[PDB]
Amino acid sequence: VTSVWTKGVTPPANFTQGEDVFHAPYVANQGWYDITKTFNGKDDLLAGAATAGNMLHWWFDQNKDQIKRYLEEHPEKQKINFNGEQMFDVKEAIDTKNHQLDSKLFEYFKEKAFPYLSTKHLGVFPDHVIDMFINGYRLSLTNHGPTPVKEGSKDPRGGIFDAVFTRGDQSKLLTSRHDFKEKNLKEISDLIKKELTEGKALGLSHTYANVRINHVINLWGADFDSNGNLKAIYVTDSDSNASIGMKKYFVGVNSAGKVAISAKEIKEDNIGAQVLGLFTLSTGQDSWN
Amino acid sequence: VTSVWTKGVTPPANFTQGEDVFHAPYVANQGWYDITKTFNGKDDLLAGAATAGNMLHWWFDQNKDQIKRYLEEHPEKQKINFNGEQMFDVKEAIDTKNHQLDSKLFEYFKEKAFPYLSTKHLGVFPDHVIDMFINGYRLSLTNHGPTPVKEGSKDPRGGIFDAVFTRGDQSKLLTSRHDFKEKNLKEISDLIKKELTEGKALGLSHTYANVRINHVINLWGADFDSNGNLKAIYVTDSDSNASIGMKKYFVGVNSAGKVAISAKEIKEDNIGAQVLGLFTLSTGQDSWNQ
Repeated sequence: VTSVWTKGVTPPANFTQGEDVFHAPYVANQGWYDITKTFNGKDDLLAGAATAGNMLHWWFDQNKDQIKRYLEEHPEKQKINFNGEQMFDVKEAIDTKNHQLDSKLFEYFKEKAFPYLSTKHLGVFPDHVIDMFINGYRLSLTNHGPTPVKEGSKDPRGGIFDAVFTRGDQSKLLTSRHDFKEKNLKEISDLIKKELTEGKALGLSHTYANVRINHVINLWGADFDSNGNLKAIYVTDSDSNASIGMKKYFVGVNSAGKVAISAKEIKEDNIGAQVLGLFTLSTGQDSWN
Repeated sequence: VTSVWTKGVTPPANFTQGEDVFHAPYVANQGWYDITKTFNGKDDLLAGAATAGNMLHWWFDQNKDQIKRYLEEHPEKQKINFNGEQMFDVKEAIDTKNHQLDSKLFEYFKEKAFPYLSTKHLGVFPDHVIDMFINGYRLSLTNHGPTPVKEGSKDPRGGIFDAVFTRGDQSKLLTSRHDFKEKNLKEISDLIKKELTEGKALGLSHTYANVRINHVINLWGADFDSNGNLKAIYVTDSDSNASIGMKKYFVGVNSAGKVAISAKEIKEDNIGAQVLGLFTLSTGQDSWNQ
């Protein structure tokens, strides 16, 4: 078979077979991330923000210099202050980006940005989160669809890099969302391969045992068969115990052609989780000018 | 019968027996306020913040000169900024305090301070709102008790006058909360009568058709019979439309032995709403003098 990995992401080599899943314990500075939930009451339903978080850490690595230069030109942007209190400092985020349980970026997400969502049985989508943090698109909880590419006031909680990535200009939107509900294996496989080779970071949503019946994770790499159809994917899941890390999921189909994923073979008693959607983040590396 | 009115409040003189209630249409600069919900989805469940708002407007009047000097000496406290965006301007609040529907203080509460609450079936208590706005005490949605008089960081949403009214100092807490549990018609009358006499603004909580079966309103005046027993009260209610204004409520023990209030006399066929508690705000102009 053949495989494709997220740009700048080193395939783990510490993969071991456990009781429930084949995984690779987290290793820092390997290109990938694994933000972990503590279910402190604030991040209980924020896997979407956890997924956006992991994609943002990747994004930091990719634009390491592009960012340092950006801040120098706009020192104002480095921090987010609320009537005297410092809510966030991007450099603190970058310095803690490798921390699973206490990265400053996720801390900002659960504590200051989206504190009440978990209490309202509401989650968030990776793209909205990223669009807010970067472009400053005002994140609205009633927006069931993509970010409406328009001009408008910046969201106080984000817009750190909106001096470069503006609102209302399609060439500055660095994210995308795709529906997989009624797609077959070929369709899903092609889209995912394409995105992974265009150097984008990927987020995958699938059915789950939660109120929303939707859970999102990071998809770092994928294996394709001789015909180019998915056989497995490598993911990071914010719901997992920090000690698990990178997870290997099988990718299969049932007699109705629905695509599902699982930590075990899609063997008729275990049906896995049906895939529902895909989100992406491009570095936009050549737009900082 | 003797009546007792809130300090600085002039009794309405335009009461008219309406369809369902005896009320006095709102007139500005009479000392009392009537912030009114628009039910725009954000203020639908913020009766607690509107009551706090009306109390804070009263507080603006009582401490006008002191606030003027305070803002002069602490320029930075006038505005609340969030990463480049202006969330609030106390002077705009003061300038628009007389408005029932679009006062700037209530706009700030429904739009920026407590927007999410009306989508969480959650309400706020008037004392917590005031403690956050004045002292800067962090408002906790889970705290079902009084504001803990302990030190701590300032809530970014308030602390406007915390250079004077600090956190952690019991002499700087200007609010109080009282429960009418296991209390009788006389203990209640005395408390209210007393709070009103001590020059404080009052908030009254009672049973209501909402998730918590608890709705709060402002208690501006109170009539007492020749024996000193509460007979009626004059309140403003953020759930009433803007044309109502000051409402008169009868007070009395219904057939279940509970003290209640109603827009009509308490009878066998009218048990009214059961009172649950009181909230108060003192001017604190003694701390201004320091």
